[PDB]
Amino acid sequence: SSQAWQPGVAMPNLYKMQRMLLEKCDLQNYGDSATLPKGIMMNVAKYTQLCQYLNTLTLAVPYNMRVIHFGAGSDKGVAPGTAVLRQWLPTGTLLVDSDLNDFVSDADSTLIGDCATVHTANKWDLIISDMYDPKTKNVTKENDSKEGFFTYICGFIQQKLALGGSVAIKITEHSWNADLYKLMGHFAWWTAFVTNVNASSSEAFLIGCNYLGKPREQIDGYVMHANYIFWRNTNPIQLSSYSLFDMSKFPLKLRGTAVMSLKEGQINDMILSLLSKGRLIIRENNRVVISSDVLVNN
Amino acid sequence: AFAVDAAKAYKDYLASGGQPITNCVKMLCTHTGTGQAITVTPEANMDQESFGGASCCLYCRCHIDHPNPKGFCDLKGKYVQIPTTCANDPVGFTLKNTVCTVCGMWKGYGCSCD
Ligand SMILES: C[n+]1cn([C@@H]2O[C@H](COP(=O)(O)OP(=O)(O)OP(=O)(O)OC[C@H]3O[C@@H](n4cnc5c(N)ncnc54)[C@H](O)[C@@H]3O)[C@@H](O)[C@H]2O)c2nc(N)[nH]c(=O)c21
Ligand SMILES: C[S@@+](CC[C@H](N)C(=O)[O-])C[C@H]1O[C@@H](n2cnc3c(N)ncnc32)[C@H](O)[C@@H]1O
Ligand SMILES: Nc1ncnc2c1ncn2[C@@H]1O[C@H](CO)[C@@H](O)[C@H]1O
Ligand SMILES: [Zn+2]
Ligand SMILES: [Zn+2]
Repeated sequence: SSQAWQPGVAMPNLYKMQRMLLEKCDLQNYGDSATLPKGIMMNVAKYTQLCQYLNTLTLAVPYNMRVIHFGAGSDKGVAPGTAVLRQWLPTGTLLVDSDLNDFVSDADSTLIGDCATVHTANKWDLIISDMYDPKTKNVTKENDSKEGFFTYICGFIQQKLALGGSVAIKITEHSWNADLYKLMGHFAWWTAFVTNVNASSSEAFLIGCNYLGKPREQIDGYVMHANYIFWRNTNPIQLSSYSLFDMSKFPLKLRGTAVMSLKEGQINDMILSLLSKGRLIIRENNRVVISSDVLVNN
Repeated sequence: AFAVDAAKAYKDYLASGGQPITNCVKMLCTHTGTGQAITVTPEANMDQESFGGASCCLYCRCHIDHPNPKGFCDLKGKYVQIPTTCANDPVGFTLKNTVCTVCGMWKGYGCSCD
């Protein structure tokens, strides 16, 4: 009802609990476009609504927060979503972005190359991915779980996301991965979030809120993607730009969340409860050092 | 002594009726900000638009060296406020205009020290 005044719509809990078979996604409003404010790019609007929704969750926000953003380049050669993330995040937050193709960015550091080439010494408090393979468009066969950059993202989260950290990873009807839904069960909570400005697309951000580093819930990713599509198929979302007009409470709250080093041995129920509530980040607090592997040939 | 002069070439291109650089990244904001020129977060007032700084920098956009002993960029990682009446060409506005060293407003579009 009041849905059109929200930044978007999160998949309701009851849909996550279903056991649906995967069907073709057929949206009532497919192809329709929101009316954006004058001179605002779709990707600025979309990232603004994602950050507006992330403001409602218990994200951990330490001093010297570290955020990495994959799929940050555009066909325009600039990085609108990075500009939004930099606007939203506390001043001084270290933001690294990356894409296959060259682009100009406001991030503190940018790596150009296939995501599989990206390595980082440090862990991260927030991972955002907008990666999407143009070839996903060439649908021949049945819609099966995809590998490619999703394989990398799953490994990257498990190896490099701090406990208590969060993720938002873009999926669509055909661009999705079963193991990534499975990994949503390793967070204190998760959802699939659809921006109101892009409500006519099967796009969603799969959001994992406060990473626990082990399964809290066993999720079957084939079934969960089917549940997501069933929700989309049966719940038309009205395109809306409304939330773009009120930016007065936009910046992420500076919570100053504690960061601690803890070994495998010391993560008990007490610690898991703090991680779960967005009150703790566990990782080293050394320098941030990243690199991209370069294949040399002739 | 040879050096590409991107700044002049762009001024020359504009003067002969060329279309300004597009795809400067305009931010959503309150438009109730300080109105200063180059800031850590969008600060547009009612008379301005805020843009992602890298996207409004000629040197960043043309993939060329920034013109100064160490290749430092004034705009990248920051937000630039552009008067609405000039927001059709943010790159040209930043090229042609100067920031007041004292109050941080644009000379001629906000700075009132003189
Ligand atoms: C959801 N859906 C999918 N299809 C069909 O299935 C194909 C693959 O479906 P998809 O997984 O790509 O999802 P969808 O079409 O909803 O994605 P969309 O184009 O809205 O793209 C979502 C986001 O992905 C990114 N993206 C899309 N194309 C590109 C690209 N070429 N390059 C980079 N990013 C891209 C952008 O971020 C974009 O906003 C579609 O191209 C279409 O033939 C549909 N057909 C009907 N008739 N009705 C539907 O509801 C429907
Ligand atoms: C929808 S576009 C990103 C738009 C961008 N987030 C913005 O803010 O406008 C998807 C991006 O994912 C990138 N991408 C796709 N597969 C990738 C991969 N394997 N490695 C790195 N980037 C990849 C593309 O090059 C492309 O620029
Ligand atoms: N991590 C979270 N941060 C904030 N609100 C949450 C979170 N998890 C769940 N919610 C709320 O509880 C519901 C799922 O429990 C959501 O639909 C919302 O009402
Ligand atoms: Zn520059
Ligand atoms: Zn002045």
